[PDB]
Formats: sequence, structure tokens, C-alpha cells
Amino acid sequence: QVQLVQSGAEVKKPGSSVKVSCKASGGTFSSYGITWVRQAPGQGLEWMGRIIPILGISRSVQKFQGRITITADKSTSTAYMDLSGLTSDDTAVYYCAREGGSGYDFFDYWGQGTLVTVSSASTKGPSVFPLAPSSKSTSGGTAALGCLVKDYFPEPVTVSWNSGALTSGVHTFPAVLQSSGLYSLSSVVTVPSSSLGTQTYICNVNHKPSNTKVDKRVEPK
Amino acid sequence: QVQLVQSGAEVKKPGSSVKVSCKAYGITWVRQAPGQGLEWMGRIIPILGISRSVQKFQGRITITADKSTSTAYMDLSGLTSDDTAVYYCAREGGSGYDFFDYWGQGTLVTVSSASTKGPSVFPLAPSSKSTSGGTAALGCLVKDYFPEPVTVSWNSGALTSGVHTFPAVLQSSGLYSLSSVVTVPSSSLGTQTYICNVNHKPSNTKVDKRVEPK
Amino acid sequence: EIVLTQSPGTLSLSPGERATLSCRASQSVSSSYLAWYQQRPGQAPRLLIYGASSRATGIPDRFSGSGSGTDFTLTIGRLEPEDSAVYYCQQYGSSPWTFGQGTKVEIKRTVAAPSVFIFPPSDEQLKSGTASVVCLLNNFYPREAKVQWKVDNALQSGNSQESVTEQDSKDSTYSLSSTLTLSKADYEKHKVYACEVTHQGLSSPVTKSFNR
Amino acid sequence: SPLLSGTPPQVYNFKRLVFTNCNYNLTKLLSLFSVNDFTCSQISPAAIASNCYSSLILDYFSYPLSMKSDLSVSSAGPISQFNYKQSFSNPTCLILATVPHNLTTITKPLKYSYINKCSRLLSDDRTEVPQLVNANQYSPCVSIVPSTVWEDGDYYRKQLSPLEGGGWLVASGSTVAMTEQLQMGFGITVQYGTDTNSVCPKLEFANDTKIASQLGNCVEYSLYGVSGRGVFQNCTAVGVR
Repeated sequence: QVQLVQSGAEVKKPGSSVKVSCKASGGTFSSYGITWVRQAPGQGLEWMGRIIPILGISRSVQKFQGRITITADKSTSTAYMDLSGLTSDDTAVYYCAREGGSGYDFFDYWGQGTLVTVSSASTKGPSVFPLAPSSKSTSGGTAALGCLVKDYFPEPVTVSWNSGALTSGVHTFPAVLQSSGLYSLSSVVTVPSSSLGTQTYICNVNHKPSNTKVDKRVEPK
Repeated sequence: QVQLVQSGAEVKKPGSSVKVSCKAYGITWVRQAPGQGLEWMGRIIPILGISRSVQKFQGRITITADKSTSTAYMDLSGLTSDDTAVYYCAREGGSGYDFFDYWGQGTLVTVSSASTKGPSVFPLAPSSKSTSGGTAALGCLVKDYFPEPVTVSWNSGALTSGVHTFPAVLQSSGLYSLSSVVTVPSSSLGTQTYICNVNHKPSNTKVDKRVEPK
Repeated sequence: EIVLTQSPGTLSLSPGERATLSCRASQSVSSSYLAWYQQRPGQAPRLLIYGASSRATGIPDRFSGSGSGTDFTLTIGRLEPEDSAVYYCQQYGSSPWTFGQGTKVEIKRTVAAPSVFIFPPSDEQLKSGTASVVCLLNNFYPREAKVQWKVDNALQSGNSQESVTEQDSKDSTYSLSSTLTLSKADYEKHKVYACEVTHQGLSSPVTKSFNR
Repeated sequence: SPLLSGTPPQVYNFKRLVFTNCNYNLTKLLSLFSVNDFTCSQISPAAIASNCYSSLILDYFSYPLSMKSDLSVSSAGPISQFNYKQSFSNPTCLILATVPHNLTTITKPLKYSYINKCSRLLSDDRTEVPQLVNANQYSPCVSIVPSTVWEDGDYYRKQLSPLEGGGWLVASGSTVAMTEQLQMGFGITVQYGTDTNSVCPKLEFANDTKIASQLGNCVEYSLYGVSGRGVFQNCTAVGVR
């Protein structure tokens, strides 16, 4: 079992050269091919290219020919896909998967994925909005308080409740495009404790383009 | 800082299984006999899942701490009548630092095979002679309650000051009584005289009465 | 298991006087492995000193941890009415960890004259329950206050039950609530119920009057 | 001799002795400690006694006979997972031995102790991730644990520096009753060079194959890299000694 990790989502201008890096933890590469799959938002998956690190053999889909260069360094144990002169329509989340062989072309393991965005606009740092916890709530059964991430142009900002991602009672809502180019998404948590909670300060937010982490205290008003 | 709270005091028959729940490091359980030094019972860490018990309480107490639950539960089985004591849950720093920074409010466990009596509120009977204007002495008395502790508060607990509470004293009868009295700036009735909320954790009976200057 | 000796316990200490608490250990214990816990009356214990070397966070530095190996002394630089509490020394060097026998601390600022209030029972208790008779002795400090019930201006046997509250954290005063239980049926010849208090406060036995 | 000197450490704190270029005698080690249990993986125990390897690795610790089953790579027992791990790829011989009463200068630890569990909290408030010891490495969780665990049940917690990872590391300690005769567990992890084997069984040249007593007899000679067939005769010294 080799865990597969991928580079952070990158926003690129159209016609730029974009490199997506897929790596194996522990720096270990076996005799397994590395393949790239493209999923357009709300669309079916597509096969882009196949690279084997051991032999260095490279193959690409007919639609993406002469624009995609796929390189796998066996010693580095890291596989990189490069797209050159890509169109705006090309924006999609890219996944790296493990090949099994010529008669075994099934992808056993998949990388977390990298979202590539190709718009010539502007990148906006995430703006946190007031938690505004509801004054009226269940008496200890549940309390609703949510820090809101708004006005961020490039997906995806990852906002984790409790500063360490709390699995219990976490709700994340998919970003919906605003009339302005920037779009906003919603994060809310439910806490049994009426006031204070285990930690007064939580709501860690991470944005890959901004590279800024913000944590804010929650106050019952 | 994590606040520590404990389950309401429960009256149990001897040979029962009391599950005292300490709601949200390590959790330590201490038993204090009335008018006696505290005794450490066990050290359970929710994250580790490890369980430790004192030699005297071994094989009779099952202590379970779960990180996912975030609540520590202690179960005592076949406990003797003499075991009745107030139980406190205390946060544990670790084996290197066995000191308890935060202590739970506490749960009183009573183990007598007798009867449980609902609280009875006796007449306030405010003194006919008291200070004319400086203070008026009126108190609602709770009497004939078998199991401790009934909690009585003036102004529904709003008045945390000017209220005198007297510890229950055993009479010849098994049932025991305690006294609550308050001082009011207005000698004649005052703006609000509907008070005396009483809560009995075992009985679950709440009585509220109004004071009248007689 | 280490058995540990403790100071005698209740002591009368004026405010502004240093207080010393002794925690000798019968069996040898680590030079710095002792914890002091202070519990206010009807309140859970709070750690004051950890390791008998440094005060806990949020704890006043007036309490000081001193001594090593066998005897551990807790010294308080200044005494306040809110310093009155039971103090326990716990040794965690040997398992099972053993708590101290504990020492009660009493702070006396001044003698307080008692105020006596007599409560005459209402007719509602006659309908159900026992009417009884109740006497209040507010602010009767120190604890040594004695009340004897008087029935119909005649001597009454001391079968009365009296409860005295612990000193308040700021007030530092003791209040007493003596009660007399009498049969609801037996309320005919007796016309006056009184409690007589003998105390340092007040000129003489302050008796009382019911009539009604 | 370094293994004999001092008191053997706990399984988590096992000391490591590595021999790269010396002749080795298995019998000499066996003579010092009676072997209660002998097991080997990927090679025969008899084969290990007399074969050359590029290098020899020996790990020595005090391990009781009762918990031997728990300390196995195949076993899912906690002692193997949180204390000592032997690499599967190189052939490993595992020996459990009991000190003889006759043997002296072997100090005995108060009681045998092991790390009951080793874990790091990814998130302090509600997230705990178990950490399994990598092969050997002297135990990462060993820093919190003392050389000998103080109590059968112990709680150890420490905080990693933030950035990174700013996550609490927690360990547990468990102890077992000391045996009247000290019991020590030895793990051997030999590896073979493709063309070179520096460590070989004693001895490279046999005592019987010596010039003395072969005088007057035609014999094949291999002295200091000079190989020929010749007859040796004792005579007065001539030339530079």
C-alpha cells in the first residue's frame, strides 16, 4: 500500500506552464505506472496520460497531444505533469492514480487531487465574517456558531473547525459564485457546551494562494 | 481551561452500580468520606485508554474514559453502606505531575436500604419583631427530607448574597432538615416576595412559596 | 502508602499574622513531591502549591511551599477572612498517593454581638406537618454561642437541635439556627416561646417573646 | 565484553552492538547465557552458526520468557509495535536466554518494563493518532519514558514545537514482575554483501593447517597471499627476519 499525495491547488494564467506534482510518502516507487485523470466540475473523469518511472515510457491521450509533458523521476520517486498553453476551459481538478499493467489498467489508489484554475482576473485573500452565534438555541442539546469565509476569488480555501478539524457536528457548504468574481462558502459547528467550549479560540482557515492562517475567538452574543 | 461538571447526586441501594458521570489530559476520581480526608480511587486517561485503581478499591470499580465520548464514567458495584461519600472528579497532569488543577463540583452517593422522602417546605413565619427599616428577617424552612442535598435559593438563585444557608443536622428521626433565611431592605413585603425555589435531586420535586409579613 | 502527620487543625489567627502548617511524613518521600489543596466550606479543593516549590497559576503567592524529604511547611505571609479554609498536603511520591489529614484555619477580626430573631409558626403547618418552634442567632461569632429554649416562661429540657453555619468568606461570622420540635396537638397551655443566648457579645442572656 | 558490562536495558531502550570486520563465534555467546528459546526467520539456526556475512548486527535487552509471543513482527501485540522492531528483509535470528547463577558482573534491572502504547495527537482537542515504532530506531517515544517505567500504569505527555508539528506526543508505560534469574532477549540482523563478506566464523585458517609438523612432506602452501606446492624443512635463520 503506497499513500499518494499531490501538490497544493494552483491558480495559473492561460498560456502559462503549470506543473502538478504527485509524490509517494517515504520516497518509495515500486514497478507501478503513474497515470493522470482529469475531472471537469460536474463532469465525467477523463484519462490524460500514463508514465512509468521504472522504464521512463510516456503515453498521452489524443486530445491532449503536444501540450502535455509528463515526467517521472525514479530516484526522486516524484511524478510531475506539465501543461503548456492550456485553454481557460482546461480548468479541472487533476488526480494521479496507480497503474497495474497492460491487462490490468485499473487505478487501485488515487491522489488527493489538485485544482488548476485558468482565469486572467485577480486573486483575493479570504475575508472571515462575524460568527454571530444565535442568541436563542437548545438548552445544552446544541449551540449553533459559525465563522463565515466570504469574498475569496480562488478555490479551494480549506476552513477547519476547532483549528484541528472536528469530525463531530461539522458542516461545510460548497462555494457558490457571487455576482462579483470572488465566491463564498459556509462553515458551521454545533457545540453541546452552552458557553466558552473546550477552546475559546478556534476557526483555523487556510488558503493555498494567500498562504495565510487566521484563528478567531467565538463570543456568545 | 476545561470546565469540569459532575452528574446530580444519586441515592442507591447497597449492591447497586452507581455510574457517576464527569462531563467535559487524564481524569482522576477521589472519594471523600464526610468529615474525613480525601482518598484517591483511580486514574483513567481518555486519550491513552489506560485504567488505574487504588488497592482498596480493586475489582469492585470499573472506570471507563473515552476521548470520542469526552465524558469519564465510574461504575461502583457491590459497594458497602459505609462507602457513602461525596465523589469528586479531578483533572490529572500525568505520572510525572500527579497534581489536580481543576476539580468537579462533586456527586453525593448515599447507600441505605430505607425510604426516600420528597422535600416539605414549612411556613416562613417571618419574625413579628425585627429591625423596623434596616432589615426584615424572613426564611422558608425545608424539613422532613430523607436524602441530601436539597438546594434552596432566594430569587430563583438570582440572590447569591444576603442569604444564610445552614447545614442539615441529624435529629432523633432519620429524616433531617436544613435552614435558609434572607434579609430584605424593605421590611413591609418589598417589591417581590415570590421566591424560595427548592430543588431536590433524588425526589425531583420543586416547591415555590410567597412570603407574607404577619 | 505513606502515613503523614498533620498540624493539630483549628487555630485562631489574627489578620496580618503569618500562619505555619506542618506536614511531617512517617516514611521517606521525594524532596520536592508534595501538593497543597485549599477547600472553602462547601467548595471543591483547589491546588495551591505543586511540588512544594512553586505556586499554581491563578493562586496567590502569600502561600509559600517550604521544607523537603520529611517535613513540608506551608507559610502564609498575610491572613484575610477569605484565607479561612481546610488545607490538605498530598504526597504523590508513593502510590497510592495519600492526602493529608487536613487543617482547619479560622480568622478572627473582632467579636460580634449576636442578633436574635424568633419565628412564630403559621397555621398552614397546623393543617399538615408539625408547626414546631424556630430561633435564629444571626452573626453570633465566635462559634461558642449557646441557646436554651424557654416554654411558657418555664425551664425546658435541652432536647432542641441547633445548626451553626461556617464563617462566610468575606463576613467571617457564624450564624446559628436552633429549632425546638413540639407536638402539633400539644399547643394549649404554653403561650410564650423564647430562646436565651449566652455569648461574649451583648450585655446579658438576651431572651425573647412569642405570645401571638 | 561490552554486552556483559553494566545492566541490560529495557526492550524499548535496547542497546545496539554492530560487528563489521571480525571473526565471530556463536558458541562463545551461547556459553555465556543458557538459551531458553531459539528461533530464526529467513535462515536456519544451524546455518547462522557457521556462515560469512558482510556485517553482523546484535541488539541486547532484558526480555522475560512469558511475553516472547507478543514481541513478533507477525504478532499484532503492543510490545512489538511500540518497543523493538526487527527488519523483515534481512534474515533475523531471535534468541531468548536466561543468565546462569555461575555468571557474575551482570547487574539486574528492578523489573522488566515496556512501552504499553505510543501515540501523537494530530489535533490536541479531539484527535489522537497511534504511532508504530519504525524498525529499530531506539523508540521515538522513548524520550518521554524513563529508562525503567516507575509504575505498572503510567501516563507520559509532552508537546512538540509548533511549525512543526505543535502536536502533543503521549506515551504509556507498563511493567512485569522481575524473574529470580535475569532473562535477556537478543535480536540478530545479519545482511549479506553481493561480492564481499567482511565478518566470517572463527577461524579463517585452521590450527591443524600449519607449517609445523608438516616438515618433510610435500604440501600445498598459502602463506600471506603466496600460494605454491613445496616441502618445508626447519633450518638456521637466513636473510632479514
